[PDB]
Amino acid sequence: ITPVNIEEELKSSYLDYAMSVIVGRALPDVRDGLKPVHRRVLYAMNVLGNDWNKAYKKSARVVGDVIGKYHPHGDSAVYDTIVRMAQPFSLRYMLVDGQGNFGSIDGDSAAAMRYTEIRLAKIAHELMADLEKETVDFVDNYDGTEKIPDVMPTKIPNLLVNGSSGIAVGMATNIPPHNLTEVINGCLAYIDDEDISIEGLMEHIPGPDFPTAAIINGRRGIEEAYRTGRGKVYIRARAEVEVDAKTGRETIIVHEIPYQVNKARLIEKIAELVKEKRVEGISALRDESDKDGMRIVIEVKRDAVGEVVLNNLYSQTQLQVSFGINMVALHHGQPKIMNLKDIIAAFVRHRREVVTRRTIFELRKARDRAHILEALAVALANIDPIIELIRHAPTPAEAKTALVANPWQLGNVAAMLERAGDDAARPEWLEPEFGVRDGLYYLTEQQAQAILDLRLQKLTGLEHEKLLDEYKELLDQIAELLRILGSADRLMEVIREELELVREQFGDKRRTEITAN
Amino acid sequence: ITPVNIEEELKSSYLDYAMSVIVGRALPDVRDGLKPVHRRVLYAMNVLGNDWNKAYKKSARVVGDVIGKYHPHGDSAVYDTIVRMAQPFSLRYMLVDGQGNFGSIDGDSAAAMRYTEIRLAKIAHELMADLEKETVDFVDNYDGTEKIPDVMPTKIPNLLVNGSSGIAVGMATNIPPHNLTEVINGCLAYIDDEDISIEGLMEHIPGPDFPTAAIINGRRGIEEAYRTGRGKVYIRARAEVEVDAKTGRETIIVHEIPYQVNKARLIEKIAELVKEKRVEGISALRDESDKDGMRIVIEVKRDAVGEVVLNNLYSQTQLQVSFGINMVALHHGQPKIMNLKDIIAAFVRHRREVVTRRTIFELRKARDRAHILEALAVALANIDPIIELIRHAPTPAEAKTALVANPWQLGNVAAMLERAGDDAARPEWLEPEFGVRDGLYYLTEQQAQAILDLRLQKLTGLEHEKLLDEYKELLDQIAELLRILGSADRLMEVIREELELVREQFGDKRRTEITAN
Amino acid sequence: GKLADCQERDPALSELYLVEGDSAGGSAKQGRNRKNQAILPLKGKILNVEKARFDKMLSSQEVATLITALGCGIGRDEYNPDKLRYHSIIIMTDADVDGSHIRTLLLTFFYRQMPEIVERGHVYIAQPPLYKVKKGKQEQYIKDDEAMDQYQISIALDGATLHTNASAPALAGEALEKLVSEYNATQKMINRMERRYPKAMLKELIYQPTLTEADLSDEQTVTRWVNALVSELNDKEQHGSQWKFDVHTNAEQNLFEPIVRVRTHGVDTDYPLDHEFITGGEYRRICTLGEKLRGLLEEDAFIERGERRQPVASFEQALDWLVKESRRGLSIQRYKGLGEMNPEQLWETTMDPESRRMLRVTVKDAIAADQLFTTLMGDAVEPRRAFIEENALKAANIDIEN
Amino acid sequence: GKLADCQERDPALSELYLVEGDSAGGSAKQGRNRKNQAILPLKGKILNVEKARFDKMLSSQEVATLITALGCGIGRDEYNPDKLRYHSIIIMTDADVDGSHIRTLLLTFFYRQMPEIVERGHVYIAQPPLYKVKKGKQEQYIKDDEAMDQYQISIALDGATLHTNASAPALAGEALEKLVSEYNATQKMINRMERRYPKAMLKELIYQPTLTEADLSDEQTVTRWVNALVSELNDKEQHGSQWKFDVHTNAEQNLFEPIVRVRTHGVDTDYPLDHEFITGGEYRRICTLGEKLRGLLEEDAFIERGERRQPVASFEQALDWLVKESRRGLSIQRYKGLGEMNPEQLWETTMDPESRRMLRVTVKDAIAADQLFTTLMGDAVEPRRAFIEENALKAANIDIEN
DNA sequence: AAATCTGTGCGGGT
DNA sequence: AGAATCAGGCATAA
DNA sequence: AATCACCCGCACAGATTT
DNA sequence: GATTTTATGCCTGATTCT
Ligand SMILES: CC(C)Oc1c(NC(=O)c2ccc(NC(=O)[C@H](Cc3c[nH]nn3)NC(=O)c3ccc(NC(=O)c4ccc(C#N)cc4)cn3)cn2)ccc(C(=O)Nc2ccc(C(=O)O)cc2)c1O
Ligand SMILES: [Mg+2]
Ligand SMILES: [Mg+2]
Repeated sequence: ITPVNIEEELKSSYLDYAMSVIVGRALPDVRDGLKPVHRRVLYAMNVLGNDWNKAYKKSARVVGDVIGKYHPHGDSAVYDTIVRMAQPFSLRYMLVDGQGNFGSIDGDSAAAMRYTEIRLAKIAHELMADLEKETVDFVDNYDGTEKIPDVMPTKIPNLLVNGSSGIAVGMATNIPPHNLTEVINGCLAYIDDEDISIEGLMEHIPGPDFPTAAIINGRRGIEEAYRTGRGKVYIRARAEVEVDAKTGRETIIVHEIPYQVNKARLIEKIAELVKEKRVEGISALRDESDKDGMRIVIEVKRDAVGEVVLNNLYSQTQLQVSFGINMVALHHGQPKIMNLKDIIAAFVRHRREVVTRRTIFELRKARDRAHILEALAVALANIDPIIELIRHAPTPAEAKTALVANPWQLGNVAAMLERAGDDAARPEWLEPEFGVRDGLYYLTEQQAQAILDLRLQKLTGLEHEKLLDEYKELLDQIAELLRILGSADRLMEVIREELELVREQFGDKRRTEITAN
Repeated sequence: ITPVNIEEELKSSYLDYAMSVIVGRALPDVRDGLKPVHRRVLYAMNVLGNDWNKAYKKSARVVGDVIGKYHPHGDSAVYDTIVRMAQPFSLRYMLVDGQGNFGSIDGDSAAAMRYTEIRLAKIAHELMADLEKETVDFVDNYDGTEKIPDVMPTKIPNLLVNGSSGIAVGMATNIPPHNLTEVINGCLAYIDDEDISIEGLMEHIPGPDFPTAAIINGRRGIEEAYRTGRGKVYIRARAEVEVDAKTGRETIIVHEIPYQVNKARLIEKIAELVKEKRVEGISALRDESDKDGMRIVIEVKRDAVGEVVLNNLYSQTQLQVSFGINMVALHHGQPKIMNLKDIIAAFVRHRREVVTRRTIFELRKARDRAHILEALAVALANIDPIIELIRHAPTPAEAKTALVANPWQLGNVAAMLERAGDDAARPEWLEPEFGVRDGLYYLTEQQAQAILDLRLQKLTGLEHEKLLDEYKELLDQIAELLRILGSADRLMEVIREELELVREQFGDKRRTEITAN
Repeated sequence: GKLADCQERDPALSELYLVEGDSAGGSAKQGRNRKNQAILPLKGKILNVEKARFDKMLSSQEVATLITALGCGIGRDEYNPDKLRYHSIIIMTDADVDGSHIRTLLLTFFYRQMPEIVERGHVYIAQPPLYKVKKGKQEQYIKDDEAMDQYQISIALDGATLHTNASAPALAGEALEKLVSEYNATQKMINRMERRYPKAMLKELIYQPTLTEADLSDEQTVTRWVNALVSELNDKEQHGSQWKFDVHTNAEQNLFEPIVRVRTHGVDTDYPLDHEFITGGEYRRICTLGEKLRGLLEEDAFIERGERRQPVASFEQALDWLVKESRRGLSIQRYKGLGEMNPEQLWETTMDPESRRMLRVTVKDAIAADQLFTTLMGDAVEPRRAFIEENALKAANIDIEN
Repeated sequence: GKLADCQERDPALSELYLVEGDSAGGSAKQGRNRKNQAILPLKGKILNVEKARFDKMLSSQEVATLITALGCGIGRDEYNPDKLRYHSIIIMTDADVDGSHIRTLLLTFFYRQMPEIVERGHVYIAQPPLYKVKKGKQEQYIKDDEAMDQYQISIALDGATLHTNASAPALAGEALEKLVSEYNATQKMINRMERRYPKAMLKELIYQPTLTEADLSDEQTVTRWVNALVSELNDKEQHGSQWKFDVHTNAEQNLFEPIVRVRTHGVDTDYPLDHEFITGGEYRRICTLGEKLRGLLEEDAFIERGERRQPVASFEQALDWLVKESRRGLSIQRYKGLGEMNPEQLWETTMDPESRRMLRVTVKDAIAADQLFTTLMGDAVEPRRAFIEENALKAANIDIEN
């Protein structure tokens, strides 16, 4: 029964909980704007082969696999996380394609796990592009049995595009969505010139762009938020006053509502307000919203004025709301407050790193393949001595030793190697002893083993020409890969081409309208 | 709207339900002694690769897979069925190896699905032995998308050793457990003499053997049950009286209780009986079962004798119980009442059918492999013309046609081809055009394709010898399989060897003791 | 109490539904015509009033809630059918065996406790669909397996199917349809009697001619028929089977005792053929069909399917090919229960007054129905067991052969 | 509800457990000494009494049940610790972060609402195990990760492991154990300083000879030293990085630094091994360990594992091979929570009086504890944020590493 | 003082 | 009249 | 997260009626 | 298939204090 003081236990326990929650649940990552749960869910859905053009799967299967393998937490949290990503009126660009009943704006809730179906969306495959080519680092899961990516090699600026919202211990984060085309234009403008100020950036990015398509009122708050990182904006509903003459009695029609507002609670709140004689001049209220779109009709009293009653609704009801922009994100594993230029610079650096690592991997693979192709061509050039030697071989090992311990005549293939000289395709780890020395090829152990596993089917003419063609194109591929690493300009040109292609594929129009006060 | 008489609708619906339940849920199959739910659960666990020497899997995986794929009913029933097979005190030989809280002998509870783990047991692999060699017939599932076995090709007499219990519409079934070694000895004795009488069988099978190891008090009902199929037995607990001298104190110690009895309910029943003065001579009651064995202690008054109170306990409380043996099972899709000899005969016929089908499948595979090896051996003896022809041809298809075009002289490998027993090693579907003709071999298309995929590694001496060794072994295997199919006496030798091996592997000792009144 | 009442106060234009399960109840509440339709979901199987005592009936929750919803009293000296609510009552249970059991329990309750409601015809039974079939544009719902089979047969001959036998004949519709339907009928006739004979023997006897008992004799005539059948069967096998035969005489006719063995060292020792089988009408109709079903296919034969031709023999494989062609662009779904149907489907398939189909319950004879209720739903095991055994598969083995 | 009481009525031999989760409490109710032990499950997270109001605290459910079970009063003028039931109280929460959070909430409740209970020593904290290891016969529980590492180290060097240098010496245990412990300590020291320098740079220095700054001066042998270091690094480099060296004589002792270009495509200015690095004790202990870990292996060598043998030429390969061999007949179970344990394991690990292991909570200084409670669990965001940032990674930068 | 009546549980299903 | 105090909602965890 | 409150058949205490 | 209350930080409206 060892004693322990209260203060030390309290301090250690609470600091442990606070650090784990700060760097493990709530705040997102600046480089790709995903919390750990989102990254693990996407990786698990990718591993099972749940592509965007294949049959659906039950949500229960995916949730069970995620909980069992990577994420050691409950089931309701993970399923709600999956559900929120599949709703059109929550994210600007959905990451999950769903079939079933995933709730509605009226205030409903999604069905249980064993009734819905899901798969990856087309855009999600852009986030996990080039994942297999050793572009990002891996870390162990909780019990040291699997591997999980540290950060996805994203190709979309996900943080600004989809925003975020989270509550941590001692701090919180809230970032609204944006439009993809504007963000890509801003990124290209930054790449052109690194000394661009906030004024230059705001020309290509006027402001947020919500999914529900309300109106944004005012412009100073947006500038303050982008300059300092904290600000406030006002979202107003799109409403109109229409009168059909005859009796001269007008009506108020509402087509769109602010972001994150329930329609049913709004309508019942208006009903309660008019019940208690707090709003004058409202005779009838009706909801015609179905299928075609959203329409709310308010029929005012005969002697009232539409403008007077309408302007009271914004001040009293929830048709106008206040959104507080507050940017917090993890830079190098510690929280920090960001503004626009920091986010753009971080994204560009991430892309540069990813492209460099991918190019190195491809160069190594090409060199390794060319090494084997050279040996196969040399062996096929002199087939008759090779088979004659093999026929008198007591065992495979003796044949391999005999093949290794002698030179060979290049013959008519050496001319091809005259194009491949200058040590372009020699692997780095290869020693100077091997390879062509004086017009007589030298074989290694691995080349001899590759020769031993040659099929008779490749002795025909067409299979003979295919190897030469493959070698000829591999030389050009290796030259291009070296050229990309040989300078910095080509890297930025490649990045520009990728961004332009993404913009053309996934771009779309604007929804929210910005107006001054 | 169309009228319908009440009598016709009632009769049709109720008869439909009755005929569904009698052959669908309750009664077991005579050959393997498994209800449909047990068969479906075991098959689903087998398909997942959930063997007895690998990591466990969560119960949610198995239950969800079974519900989704094969068994379209509620999940509570399936999970309770899984839990019942994992308890050491319910089945004589457990079929599922569990980890978690699967209940206790008090009949307490079992944890939910997410808090347990399961895998298959070692003995459970004997039921599903030789399932891939086309030994049993498959039928569709409820939506024409999957296949399920109609019966498992069992190797253990599951029905007798594990017993069964079920309730149906208009009839029921109740069969107790048995010992494996005694039943196997009975089967072996039956095989040597098919006219054995029940008195002869009962020498090797004295009677039941429950998991909890009570005492069976009587010997007259067992013979009646084994002779006609209906009977009654009395199960009695194990207890004794001990005296400390000194002041002449007596205590009653209970070690072993009957089958299907709860300890907590028994203790509370005795407590209520002493509290209401219905039992005289009991002072105190205590429980001291801890991790090693069962012990219940009862203290008796000084003016009372242990024997009278003990007999009052036996006659009043649930320490002695009555068990009604009633044997009903499905033979060919109809219920039927059976005795011992019918069950044993059904098991032996099942084994005969399984062994014959397995032998036919093995014979087919051996013939096909020998057919390919003959072509490989013939091709290996004509290396120079083959390589010349392959080199001259421009395309693999033209080379294939050229190879198929002309015959090939056998050469020096003709000694073994002619030593074969005429057409012993010739596949049935092979036409008389091909094969070893008058001094020349004709190649089929598939043989030519096999020749084209030959490696250069096969030209070594050791690889050349290994193919001939394989061919010579295959000839002996084919001869043995033909001999097994030929006579009806070798089959019984095979069956006897298998049964003896099973007895040696899984034999164990007796638990329950039988005594006269 | 899970009861969602309607607005219509007049008890002569209202309706009530007794839905099984909670999911179906929620969907029905979602999709109902709210003016004059009410819902009452049932948790599960309910009490059996035939076996239960009267006192226990009042304590239960399900039957008590049902009695309160109906509004009438219960028991003698309080029941009053005049003061009734919801003049029309619809059961609408699931489409599997458990639904039928619950339907029987509800019918027992209504008949034993409230006879006048059943007699006046206030109890209806709904009939939801089972299969859904889609072909791009044309989609529909199909009830029961027989309708699905008939739909498949009709779709198999949906245009085209001009059978070119030798040079250029053409059944052209009705003849082919009659031949196919009669063949399906004969296949069903074979299937119902499949237990007592092997499938191969019955499938091959149609190809053979009639027995020709007129020229039968103890020597040189009895042997030819059995030998021909055995030779035709042995050379058509895929499972290592074997057919053998022997014949005998009993001073009246020369009888056959064919034998067959497969995947077993036992032997049946007899599949006797005598005057009994030839005297049956099953063999007569089989030979009648076989007279039409002969080797009409020449060296050249094909079926002029729509821009498709499959020249082959063994017309069964041609039927298989036609079935495969029919199913090339067909999609089928089979509902597991009422829950799978969304509210719109439930509204438009069963709850719509102008597109639903139902059945009305009526009593033909009273004493017979009372005896049947006592026999089946009583608490006497032996009469129920005897009744179930009497109508077992032995009663289904009807030897009408038609 | 949710309170399984004990039979003992004297309040000096009872105990109370506060199990987290419903399933863990249900499992614990089975395997407990029913004579003088009680259980009280908690469904999830409980109310924070520091922020909340008195009325809301009284209205809640969990705290009300806890107050009723304890039996004392609540608030001023009613609280009286004399009438205390269950003289010993045990927490026994889960073994992850949320368990620690619930523990902190419970401690806040006990200290703020009932000081004398904490001061007199009626509160205990339980410590359930984390790993279970079985090796056929041996079976034992291991707590946390450090003890698992110690058990792994002991098992790896358990029997045999008589390392052979050239022909047949025998280290035989304790010398090898000391070498392994020292190497693991140096590895742990290296792992916690990857921020400042690469891992490979520190790894390479152990094999190379000592820099010997005393006799270096300005001999220009630093050029050869850095050249050899860079050549060794680039010889076995397998990540595409490149290394260069630079030297200068800005002071009496010549200084040098490498320039490394890594996969990121950005190059650090330098990583100078300046005067502080050479004078630091870290480099001295690294050289001390490397002195025994030079090329001690001759041309021929092997490791003498029990009934096994394998040629080796490096210490890391030997350690990895020994670890791989030792993990053959070993089985490990890792508990995700208290719900994974059957009742017998709970009894023999946490509830048995003769083999459990607990901690007693006491108070050192009242004012410090009160200030800490107010700072952390209060309702003022800024002091809590400042306190968390103070003890962040910046204050975790301990230069001792020993 | 013999003869009916009344509850409880075992294992797969709504 | 204008400060100080009280509730509800947004997104991942017991 | 284990529990609701009924169907089906057989066998045996304890409680009422002839 | 259908069951229930808390932590964590920042914004608002509604309501109570000198
Ligand atoms: C079953 C399903 C979820 O998933 C699967 C699984 N599942 C698993 O493999 C699985 C998942 C999780 C676990 N988890 C654990 O073992 C731990 C153990 C433990 C011990 N101590 N703590 N935790 N538990 C938890 O993590 C945990 C923790 C906390 C929890 N709650 C709370 O804190 C709580 C919440 C709220 C309040 C309040 N107010 C209070 C408390 C809960 N759980 C193990 N196994 C597998 C397969 C499937 C599947 O394929 N189904 C399927 C496919 C197709 C079809 C078809 O064709 O129709 C049909 C079916 C599936 O759906
Ligand atoms: Mg159903
Ligand atoms: Mg946990």
